[PDB]
Amino acid sequence: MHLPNGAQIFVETSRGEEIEATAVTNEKNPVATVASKGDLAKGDYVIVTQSTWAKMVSRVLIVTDAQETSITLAGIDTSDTLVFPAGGTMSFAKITGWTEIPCVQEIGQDGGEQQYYTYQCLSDDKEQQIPTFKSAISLTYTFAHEFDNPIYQILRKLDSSGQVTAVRMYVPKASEMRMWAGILSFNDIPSTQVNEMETVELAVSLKGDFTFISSTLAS
Amino acid sequence: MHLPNGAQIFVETSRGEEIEATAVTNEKNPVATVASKGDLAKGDYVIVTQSTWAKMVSRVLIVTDAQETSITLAGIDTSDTLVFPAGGTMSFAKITGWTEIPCVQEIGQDGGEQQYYTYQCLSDDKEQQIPTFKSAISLTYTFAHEFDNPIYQILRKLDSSGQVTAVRMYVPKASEMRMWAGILSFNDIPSTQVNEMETVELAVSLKGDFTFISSTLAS
Amino acid sequence: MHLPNGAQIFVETSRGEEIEATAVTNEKNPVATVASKGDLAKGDYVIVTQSTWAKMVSRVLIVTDAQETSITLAGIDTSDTLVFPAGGTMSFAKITGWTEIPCVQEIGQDGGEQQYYTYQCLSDDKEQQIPTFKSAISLTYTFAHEFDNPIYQILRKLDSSGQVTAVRMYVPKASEMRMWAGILSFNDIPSTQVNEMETVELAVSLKGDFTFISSTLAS
Amino acid sequence: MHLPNGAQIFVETSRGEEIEATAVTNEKNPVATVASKGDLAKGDYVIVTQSTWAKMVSRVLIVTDAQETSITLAGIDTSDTLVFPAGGTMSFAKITGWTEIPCVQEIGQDGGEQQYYTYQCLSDDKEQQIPTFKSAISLTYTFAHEFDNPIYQILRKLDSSGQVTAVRMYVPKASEMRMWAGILSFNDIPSTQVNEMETVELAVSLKGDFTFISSTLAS
Amino acid sequence: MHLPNGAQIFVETSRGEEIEATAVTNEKNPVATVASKGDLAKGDYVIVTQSTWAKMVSRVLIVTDAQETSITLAGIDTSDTLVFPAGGTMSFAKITGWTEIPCVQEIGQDGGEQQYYTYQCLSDDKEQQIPTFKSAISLTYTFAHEFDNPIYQILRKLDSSGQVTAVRMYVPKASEMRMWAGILSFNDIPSTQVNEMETVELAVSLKGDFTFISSTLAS
Amino acid sequence: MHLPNGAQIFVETSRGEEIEATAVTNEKNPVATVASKGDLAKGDYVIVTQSTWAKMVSRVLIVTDAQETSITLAGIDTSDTLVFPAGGTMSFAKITGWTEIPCVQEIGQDGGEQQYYTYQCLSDDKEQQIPTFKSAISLTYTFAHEFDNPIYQILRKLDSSGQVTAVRMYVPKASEMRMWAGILSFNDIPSTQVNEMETVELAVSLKGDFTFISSTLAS
Amino acid sequence: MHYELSAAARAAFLSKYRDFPHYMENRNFTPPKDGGMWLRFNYIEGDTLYLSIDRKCKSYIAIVQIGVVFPPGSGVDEARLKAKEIADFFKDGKMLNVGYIFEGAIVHQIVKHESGWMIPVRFTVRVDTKET
Amino acid sequence: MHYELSAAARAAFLSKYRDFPHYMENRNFTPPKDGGMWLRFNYIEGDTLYLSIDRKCKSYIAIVQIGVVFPPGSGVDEARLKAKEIADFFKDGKMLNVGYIFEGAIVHQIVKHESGWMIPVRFTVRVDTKET
Amino acid sequence: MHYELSAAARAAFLSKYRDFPHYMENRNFTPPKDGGMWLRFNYIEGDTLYLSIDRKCKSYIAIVQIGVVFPPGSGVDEARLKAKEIADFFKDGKMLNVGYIFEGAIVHQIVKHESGWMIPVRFTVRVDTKET
Amino acid sequence: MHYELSAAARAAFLSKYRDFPHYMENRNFTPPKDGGMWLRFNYIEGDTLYLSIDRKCKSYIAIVQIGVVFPPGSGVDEARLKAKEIADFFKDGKMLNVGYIFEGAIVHQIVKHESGWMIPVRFTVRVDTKET
Amino acid sequence: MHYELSAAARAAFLSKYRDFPHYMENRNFTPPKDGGMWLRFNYIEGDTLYLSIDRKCKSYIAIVQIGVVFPPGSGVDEARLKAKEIADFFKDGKMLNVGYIFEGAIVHQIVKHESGWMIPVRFTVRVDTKET
Repeated sequence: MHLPNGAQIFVETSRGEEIEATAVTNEKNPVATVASKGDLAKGDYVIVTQSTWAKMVSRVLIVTDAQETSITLAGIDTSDTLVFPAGGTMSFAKITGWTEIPCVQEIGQDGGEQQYYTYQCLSDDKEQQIPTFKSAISLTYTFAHEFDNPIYQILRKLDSSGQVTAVRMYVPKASEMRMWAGILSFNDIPSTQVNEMETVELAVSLKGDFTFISSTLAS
Repeated sequence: MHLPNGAQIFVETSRGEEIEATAVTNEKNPVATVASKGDLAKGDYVIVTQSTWAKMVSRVLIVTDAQETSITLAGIDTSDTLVFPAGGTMSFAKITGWTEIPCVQEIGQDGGEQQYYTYQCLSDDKEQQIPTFKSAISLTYTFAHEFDNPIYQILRKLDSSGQVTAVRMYVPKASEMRMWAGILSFNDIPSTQVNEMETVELAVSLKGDFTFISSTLAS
Repeated sequence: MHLPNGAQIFVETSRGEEIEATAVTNEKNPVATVASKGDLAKGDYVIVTQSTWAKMVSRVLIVTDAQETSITLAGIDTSDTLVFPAGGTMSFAKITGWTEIPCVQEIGQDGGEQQYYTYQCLSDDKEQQIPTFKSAISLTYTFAHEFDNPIYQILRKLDSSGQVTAVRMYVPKASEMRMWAGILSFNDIPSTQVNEMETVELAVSLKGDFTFISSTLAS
Repeated sequence: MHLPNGAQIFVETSRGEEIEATAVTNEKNPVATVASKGDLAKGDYVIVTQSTWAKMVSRVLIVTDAQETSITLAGIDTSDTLVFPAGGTMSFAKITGWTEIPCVQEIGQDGGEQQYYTYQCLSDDKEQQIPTFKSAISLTYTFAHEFDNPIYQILRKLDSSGQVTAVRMYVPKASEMRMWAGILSFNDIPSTQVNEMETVELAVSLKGDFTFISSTLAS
Repeated sequence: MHLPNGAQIFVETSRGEEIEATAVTNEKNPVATVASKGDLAKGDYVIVTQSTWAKMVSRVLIVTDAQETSITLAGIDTSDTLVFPAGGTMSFAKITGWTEIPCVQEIGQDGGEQQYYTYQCLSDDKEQQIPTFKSAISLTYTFAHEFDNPIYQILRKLDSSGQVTAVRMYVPKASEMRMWAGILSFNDIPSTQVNEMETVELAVSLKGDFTFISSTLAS
Repeated sequence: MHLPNGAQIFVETSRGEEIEATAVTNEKNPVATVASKGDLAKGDYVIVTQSTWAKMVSRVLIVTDAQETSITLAGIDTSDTLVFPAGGTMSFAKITGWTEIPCVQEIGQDGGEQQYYTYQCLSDDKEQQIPTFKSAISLTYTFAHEFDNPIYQILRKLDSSGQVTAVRMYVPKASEMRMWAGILSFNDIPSTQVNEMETVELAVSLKGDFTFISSTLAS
Repeated sequence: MHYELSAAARAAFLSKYRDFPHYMENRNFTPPKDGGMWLRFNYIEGDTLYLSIDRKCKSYIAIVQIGVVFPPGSGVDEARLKAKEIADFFKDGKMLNVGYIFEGAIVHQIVKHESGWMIPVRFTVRVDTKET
Repeated sequence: MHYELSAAARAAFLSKYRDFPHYMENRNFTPPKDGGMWLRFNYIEGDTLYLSIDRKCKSYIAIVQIGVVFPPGSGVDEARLKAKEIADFFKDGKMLNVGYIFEGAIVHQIVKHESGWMIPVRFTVRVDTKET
Repeated sequence: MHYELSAAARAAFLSKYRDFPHYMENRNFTPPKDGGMWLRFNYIEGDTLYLSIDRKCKSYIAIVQIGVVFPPGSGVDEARLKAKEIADFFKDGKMLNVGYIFEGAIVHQIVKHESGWMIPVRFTVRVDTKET
Repeated sequence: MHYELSAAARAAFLSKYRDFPHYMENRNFTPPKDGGMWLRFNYIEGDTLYLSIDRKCKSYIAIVQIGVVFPPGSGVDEARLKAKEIADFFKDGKMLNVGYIFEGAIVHQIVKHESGWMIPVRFTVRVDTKET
Repeated sequence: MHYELSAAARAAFLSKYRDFPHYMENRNFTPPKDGGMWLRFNYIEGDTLYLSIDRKCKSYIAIVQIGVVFPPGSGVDEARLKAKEIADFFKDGKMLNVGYIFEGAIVHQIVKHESGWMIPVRFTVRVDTKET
């Protein structure tokens, strides 16, 4: 029960060395075994690049506990076992830094309308429909245009590469954190009109699922 | 002739063991024979899971009188015998608990526009049509988004399972109470916009028919 | 040149035993021969279920004069002979009662726009078009939702049976009386909104043609 | 350069015996030879039913001079000879009476948009089009509904017959007369609403071309 | 940088005897050799009916200097040589008179939107397009209807003939003066409504190109 | 974060002799070797007509340093080497002069919305989309119509030839400066209405991509 | 036809309330000596609508207002009861001898003055006419 | 062209009611000593419309208002009747010497003053012109 | 059905606040000698809506305003306490014995004076009826 | 609940500007003898919104007005600087102990008087509540 | 950032017209003895716009009004010439040392008073700020 004003946007800029996990258990808060400590620490995000489990791939997780061999990740529930067969191995990297877009004018989205399959049986008369797949979700952002902004080069090279990038969005009023990753696209044609600011647009597709983490737990 | 302000919403959360009924007679207020009384008492709702009577299946009924062998169900009329041939077997369960969604902003729906079959005969010149089946019905709800609320997991697991679930709507001004059951769909994409509340979406399909009973009689 | 304010609407509820007429002549006010008087009296409405003459089938008429053998029907003109060849026998019942809908919010209609057929000839240049059949007529009725209304059972049973029903409309201001028959369609899903009435839907198809008569003559 | 306020509409109701004309010449006011004077007099309209000349079929003309053998028609120009070859025979009737519609609310029309044929040649680049046939013309009229109006049967039988009927319209301000012939179509379902008049729709197609004459010359 | 109010429109009504030309040179202001002077003098418009050069067909030009053998034309530039090959011949007439339409309500036009061709190549990723031909041009005019207007007959017979005609426009504010030619179309069904003037519709297509000259030079 | 008011538009009118560059390296500011400087100097624009590198073709660049043999270009980044294989040769001309369109009213654009490829696999249920190519871009310009403006014939010949032309945009507030090239389209149909100015249309397609350089660097 | 509208409205109201103290237009009337309630009569002219295109079938709309006055310090419930009775008498669809009530029985908010209070009741009558 | 229209309308009204006491534009007139009804004459100027794009064909609109006054305490029926005959006489579509009645026979609401009451009757007239 | 609604509103408010000083319609009331807070009672007549086309089912809306007055120089939080308690007692959905509260517990801005301040609480009541 | 909003606003304002002379609601206050600038606290009440269909989640919106006054002829820049200090303190999104600032720090045009000038600054507080 | 915009506008204006007699806000000033023309300086606060969702980038709009006053009975052409010169100097796109002229050089209607006439000239200045 809150107003979404005051939110902020951040985007992934550089990722560390790939880290391989050999086995992870299933529970409310998953914990996995890692070959080495590496450079992991308290409260730094990770992106999973590929794994045996189909649902968990392309997801942003937050580290909970760190030890020499045990790493604890929260943000995903693994209580169910049939959907999460045992003996799965993880593979993820870490996000070294973050960058923040200048002040953003509006936020828009599209899709999400659930589809239905309509079937009529000759035995009955009333027609009944069943739910089906969901439409794709695309997040588009618009913000002030700047000639010398240093993030423009980052966005251009990210668009050229097409590599999957993590996006962070923080809400102060409700104190949640939204984690998701997708393909980024950028537009560099100014919206030129008369007697108002001119903008450029940025769109983010979706590759995984939204995960929400408490701000205090995150930091 | 009443205003629908002040209505309330409840959703099924847990059901008891399946109870098999051997035979039910046909009249204004049906009564059925049960092997064991079990945990049934006065004023508990039941969902019908499968029965020979095609129109009767996938419905929520309310108990009227309970005995060791006889259970009276009200809300459905079985006066007609051609649509309800005698010697039909009955099988149902009992709903244990309920949960109410936080305050609902708008309620939406679609369908019900009866289609027609239009035929033109060469003998005559005026064109006449015939009524035909009715379109599918879907119910859409809107309510405030909240992360810490518990029913989010219940809604996610109901969507994952796809199992039929009962819904209760209570209207105080008209003293009415509507029963129906269907498939659930939960949307977890907050609608972020400047200077108004952000909400989420819940959709309910339909598998049976609406039943209208007296709230005072039910409880 | 009259207002439709204060109009009232009635629907057929019960019909008497079928009455067969063996001989009827053609004139401004036709008179038919009946085997027995029956319960026919002054100013009681009749519905024709089937007859040799094609046009007047499925029509509502009003009696004018009653005798032990001769019955007078007014509302349709039978002066023409080519459309109404002699040796026609009638078959009609008597509407025993009527019921009226609670207060009706709005009345809408659709169809009736006459179609036209276009022929272009190579001999000339300007194109000319020819009238064709007219689209079907459907009438939709709206009235406030209720739970205890006893007419609901009649409406549902008529919808299930699919029998042709007579519909009557009375306009007090200009003192006419409209008559027609068709098939009924009923919806019992209330239109829930915030801070106004909630209503249900009733629709009537059309099988015959409108007949206009004076209420003073009717009663 | 005038206002069409106060205009009036009249429609043919009955035609006299067929009148045959043996020879007519071509000039600005055609003069024709008729076997007998008949009942023709000064200032009575005629409608042509069929003739050798293709252009002037289904046209309304006004008499200028009447003699025992020579009749004079005004309203159509016959100066040219290639389009109106000599040796043509006329066949027309005389309209006996006229009827006027009750007070008419709104007048509408549709059609007349000139179609074009677009051709592109590889020799050039700019595309040019050529004029072609026009769309058919329809005139729509609306007026207050009345049950006791004696012209309702006349309109019904005219619609049933489909016979081509002459229409006249009088404009007092411009002192002109527009006359034409076409097919009539009538609608008898009132447009019921709240707190305004309910009307019916009368539409007329076209079979010939418009004719304009002076009111002083006519009478 | 001017306002188009106060403009006037004239239309070709009659042309003189056809005049042949033997040879013309190419320059800024063309000069052509003619067999005879004819009736040509200063400041009279000419229309070319057919010529070797494809670009200049159906063009309206103005005479600049007249001699017994040499006629100078202004309005078309012939500096280019590859598009205007040498040894070109002319064939034009002289426009005798002009007529003006009564006071005109609205001036409208459509078409001219240049089309594009989009081709996508597998070697590249961005899509680029190439311009193509332009759509046709049609000009429409609306002016007050009048019974006794004599120019109606001229428009009627010009529409019947379908001959190519010139139209002229004079704008006083900018001292410019437009000339072009095309095919005509007239509509004689007024648009009657309540409490305003009534009009008819005139349309002209485009067969050539616009010519722009100084009005002072013209006269 | 700036206002585009006061911006200016220029279009290329004439180019010089073609100049060939034998080899150019890849870095932040590329440097190329040429046989002779030609007439190049500090801070003048160049257009590249054809080159080995696929994307740099049809681009507007600015020189940074000039020598007898070495030329330095800015506006395109050549930090990457896989997109710029070494040993490439350039071929570019020098724009001699520029023209300024009279004062322009509006500026509009269309396209740029990227397409998506939606794929659904039987293995999963949620649908995901991937980016695809971007739509073509067309710039539309509107400015006051002038009959004696000497830019008109230059625009006409450019449109007729179809030669690719450079377009220059200068924005004072942001100290930015835009460069691009495309095909020009001119519309010479004055949009005449009542009591406001009348304009013509100029449109520019796109074949390269936008380049931004600082105004102080430009001059 | 506008004279007959006022005539019929006066006829109906006067037949209903002959004996009650009442005031009509432009007649010198004095309030009752004891200060009891009295009725006020007014007539308001509405616009006339042109329906057809030939300007022959016309309509006339009129607004009729009845005011109930009462002394200060004597309560309001009897006045509200009287207004309710007036509204009950003036039902919608009632047929006057020359026209009919278009919509009626409306009670507006009380106007208050330091010398006495007044409650207005307003309704409308309509006549559709034909010319030849 | 606005002078001749006013002259013609004034001439028509004056020829109809020459004998009855009346008041014209900007001439000193004293009301009748007895206090009987007398008529008031007024003229209102309307806008002029440019119809075409060449600004040659135009139109002129005028509004005419007439008033009936009556002393207080004499009722309203005589005045309403008089207004009724005035409205009947000034019917729609009548042709004047230079122009014609665009829309006529309107009666508006009564303006009340403690010294005497007034009822207005208003209509409109029109002329169409083309200047070459 | 307008008299009953006012009677019911008066009954409810008065039964809740028998003892505390208050002022009602058209009754000569004097403020308390001490000058402490007292309540004001007002009734505002809203429009009446015709629901159907046959002119038989109707609704009545009314506005009830209660004003809390208090002396100058004594603060405002006591008045705000009284206001919140009034609003809490008059919640939405409460069913009066003739009608029901359409929408309740609205507090508007304080009107300020040099002799004594007043803060209003306004809500609305509704009754729906079917004439048979 | 509406009292808590005013209480929280008073707490924050009074804690920030204890020492500075200021005027509270409905308290007899005398200006400083030297005529130096003093603060004027004021409270404006807005509407209350019913969000849902069960009439259970509500919103309260209030307007808070702070006015600065300064003697004539002493300049205006220092008053502007003080108002900027106030606005910067009352920044957007601040979490009040009961509600929160919907939007703050808006300065409006100066009002001019011949005895002393005044600059108003205005913001709004909001509370969303769920009723159980 | 509103102090600096006013300071910049004042600095530019007085740098251009230091010598010519003028009046500026909230300072007691006497008109010239000989009755010649003099300048007036005014400052009007616009609105403050919140651009982004996070409320970090804002904009401030201000309106500057300069009036030229001249004695009655002395004509208008010299005043018009002076106003034209002022408008020509204060053209669009000029860059101040803090903000910039959004749009300028507008001349409005003459206000007439029997003691002396005035011609206004109005333009607007803008600042776009980003707080980190």
